[PDB]
Amino acid sequence: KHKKVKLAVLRECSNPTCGAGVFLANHKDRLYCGKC
Amino acid sequence: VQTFGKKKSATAVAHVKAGKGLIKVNGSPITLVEPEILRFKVYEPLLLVGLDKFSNIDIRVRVTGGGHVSQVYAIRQAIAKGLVAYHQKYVDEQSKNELKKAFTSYDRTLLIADSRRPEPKKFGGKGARSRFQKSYR
Amino acid sequence: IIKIRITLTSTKVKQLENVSSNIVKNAEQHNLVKKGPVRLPTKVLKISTRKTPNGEGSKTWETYEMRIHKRYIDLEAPVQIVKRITQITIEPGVDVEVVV
Amino acid sequence: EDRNKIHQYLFLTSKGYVKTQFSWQYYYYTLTE
Amino acid sequence: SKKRKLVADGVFYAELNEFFTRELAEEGYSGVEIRATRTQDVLGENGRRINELTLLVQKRFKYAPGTGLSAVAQAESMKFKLLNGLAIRRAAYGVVRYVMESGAKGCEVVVSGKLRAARAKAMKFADGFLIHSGQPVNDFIDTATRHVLMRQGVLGIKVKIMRDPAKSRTGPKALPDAVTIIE
Amino acid sequence: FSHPRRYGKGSRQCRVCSSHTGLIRKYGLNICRQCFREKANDIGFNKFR
RNA sequence: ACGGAAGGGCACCACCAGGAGUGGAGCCUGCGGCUUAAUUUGACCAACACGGGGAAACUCACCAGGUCCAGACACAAUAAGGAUUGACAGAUUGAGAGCUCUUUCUUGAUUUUGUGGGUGGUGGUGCAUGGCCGUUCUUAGUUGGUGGAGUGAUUUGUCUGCUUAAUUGCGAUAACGAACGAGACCUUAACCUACUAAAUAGUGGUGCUAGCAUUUGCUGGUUAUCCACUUCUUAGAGGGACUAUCGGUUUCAAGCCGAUGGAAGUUUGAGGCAAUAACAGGUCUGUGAUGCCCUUAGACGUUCUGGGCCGCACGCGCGCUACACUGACGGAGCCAGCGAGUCUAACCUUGGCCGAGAGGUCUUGGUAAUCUUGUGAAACUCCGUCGUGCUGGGGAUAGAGCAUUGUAAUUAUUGCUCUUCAACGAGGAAUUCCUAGUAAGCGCAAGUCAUCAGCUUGCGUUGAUUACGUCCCUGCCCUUUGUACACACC
Ligand SMILES: [Mg+2]
Ligand SMILES: [Zn+2]
Ligand SMILES: [Zn+2]
Repeated sequence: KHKKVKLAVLRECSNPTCGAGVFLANHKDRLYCGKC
Repeated sequence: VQTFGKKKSATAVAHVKAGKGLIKVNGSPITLVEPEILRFKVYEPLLLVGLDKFSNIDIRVRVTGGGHVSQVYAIRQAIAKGLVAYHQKYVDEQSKNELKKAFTSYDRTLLIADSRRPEPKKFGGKGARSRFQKSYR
Repeated sequence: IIKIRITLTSTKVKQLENVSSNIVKNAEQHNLVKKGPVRLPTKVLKISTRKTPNGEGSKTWETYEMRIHKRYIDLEAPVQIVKRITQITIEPGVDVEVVV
Repeated sequence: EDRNKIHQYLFLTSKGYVKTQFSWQYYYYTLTE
Repeated sequence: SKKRKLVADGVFYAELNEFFTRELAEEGYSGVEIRATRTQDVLGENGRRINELTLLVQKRFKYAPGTGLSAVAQAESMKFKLLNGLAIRRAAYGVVRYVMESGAKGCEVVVSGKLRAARAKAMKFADGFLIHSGQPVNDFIDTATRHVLMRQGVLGIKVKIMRDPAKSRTGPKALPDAVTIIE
Repeated sequence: FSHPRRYGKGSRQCRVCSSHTGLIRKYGLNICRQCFREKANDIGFNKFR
């Protein structure tokens, strides 16, 4: 039932193949990228 | 010269040659075929016509294919038929004829291979002709 | 001239023999030396099964049989005769294999 | 792209142009005019 | 191996037969050689259909790109006749009479199923000479079993032909029991 | 997502009906006992005795 | 067509005369009953080791939980600022499952929700069906042409009587000549000092022959050690049996009975195929065979976790062990046949190594007449002890430990060693199968198998008694007969 809130109009990690648009969510000690 | 003989599935091949009264069965002498009751069944195709009656012939037979008594019957048929062939080709046709007469007067499928073959077993029951059992009611 | 072994396997006896027997004449017409055609025993692929798709009726089993027959010949022929004898034998239904 | 891969391997089956048979469990497909 | 190899060849033959019968039904398929009641749509638009079928069979079987009187044929034709619409009894009668005048020495068509709702009956049409059964039925008889899928129910159609032993052109040329002398 | 089924009836099925029962895993058939009986003569299995 | 009508005939799905059993015990197993969350369902001579169903994941269709869409194709919705999907940080369910949530991030015109519509079902309906099988049928029947009898529907032919497995045939005869089915056909198991060809089989003459004996002779290894052969084996064309000959019985004959010959004289033994038709026989729980309905995103679709089908006051059937001296236990002798087996890889395993055993280890041979495999099997023979006993037959019953199969042996898979030797001391009324390589005893291979047989399908070793028939019973067929039945006794 994941709703995926609309996310209305708005750093970086390893694996530099990402196109500099993978700004993370800074909850705590977030060294874990959203990709993997 | 060479003959073969069978009773149910065991085939025995016997070579008879001009030699000195040596009759083997599987490498052992005829005194030690060892069914321990058919030691005279194997003696029969030699004791029938004469006591020894042969010191000039050598018969070596090799038998495989069946069971103990089946192989005994196979060898006792094969050596008798080898003797018949040896007399037919070398010794005399008359002599072959009078020994065939004795073989047929004591016929024990000695000269003719027994045609009794195991009949195929059919579905629905152990054994060819006996069927499984039903009680139903 | 090289030595070869020709193997024929099939289920159709008519074509199997029609091939294994013209091979002998194909060799003799060129006057070759060969060991005769050897018939390795026919093996039956008999398999029993239950006739009905369910469990009613008297227990009746029916067997299906697939008889596979197969021969082998030794020959001595040059590469040209080898390719000729492997090219004429394209009879559909008999598997032919040539080893050197 | 996850669909473009198959769309380009060929050279949805109900829009048209694609005849599908089963024919012993292998999902045969043919493209037609 | 050899037994496994030829078993694989046999199941591959069955695969070819089933696939070709399902796909090439519209062209009047009879059996894999391929054999169709007309040998013109086999080529089609100068080879398009056969090239497509070769491509499909290669893709399936991992193959290299470069390496009238038939019982099944008449059965599928009469299936098409029933499916696209014609009286069932009339269709069976037409099929049997056609096979009869096409030189075949005997025909039998059995149609079973829900013609009209009932307890499903079996209606038959048998003409000429037929022997069933023995070895000579494998020798000279062609049999086909077909499932007709109409909008209501399924009809089982069995078509059996006793082909003329005289015009055999292979194997025995007469009946096993045929005894004829000259004087 | 999917637990291993590298053995057993979850691994093997009839290539025709996909039935896990009646499978003939002999001679390289991998085909059901009922599909076998139906389409048997097309494989080469004849009835002789 | 049916009859709670009669008469013939046939059948070890009947008997006579017998053999071996089952029913009496334990246990494997299926069915009924009982409760459980379910102990899944179908089937009641022709159900009950049957559903090739020997159920730990899957099988499974059941119960309790957990996901997911793999809801085709249209329609409209910020969805061209975004529709959806996934996601680590954490509680959360076994689940490292973003099931959900605290929470903000990737890509972005595939999706989600509506709106139909669907797709699948081991969901029901086999009183809607197809196919297929079983039964009627380990029987035998059915049909037209010409003619005859009938106004006719129809009938005769298709039969009194004999003979056959047989509507097989003789014979009698208003029938004659025929057709399908039965026979015929084919498969196989017998033979063939005849043909064809064989280090993918076998046998003999030579050197590689170590033993014994030494005038040379017996077993003898030498798998690329030469030659030839096909008698033994293999498989292709073919031959043989057709009841042949002779006696007798035979209505007149079909046939049958004895002896001889024969390879085999009961269709040569055994099967495959098997008609005109009917069953409210079984299967929708094999089929991507299928009419109708149900379900459809809290699913009856798929999938995962655990159980379950095995369960125990009880009843029934098919079976193995069985109850002992024709025996048990040890050595000892060593004889099969059907077959199965991995080139996309872990199958049959040989020979060494370890282990008492199970089992593991180095390999090796085999894609196969080559290697397992000569299946060095059991039963059995021989030699010893046991002494006639619930014992030393039985290993039922549980515990302890030892390993492999299995991601999983708990609800003993199985094997192994030890420990108790329990019921069974020959089985009531009853009751099953069976007539010579068959009964029975014995084991082998194959299907299910990642592992397990007591099941089945084939195979072979040892190989009897009784009779060579009858209608006493049982079953069915035919004929006659009654019918107010014709949807045909539901
Ligand atoms: Mg009549
Ligand atoms: Zn990244
Ligand atoms: Zn199948």
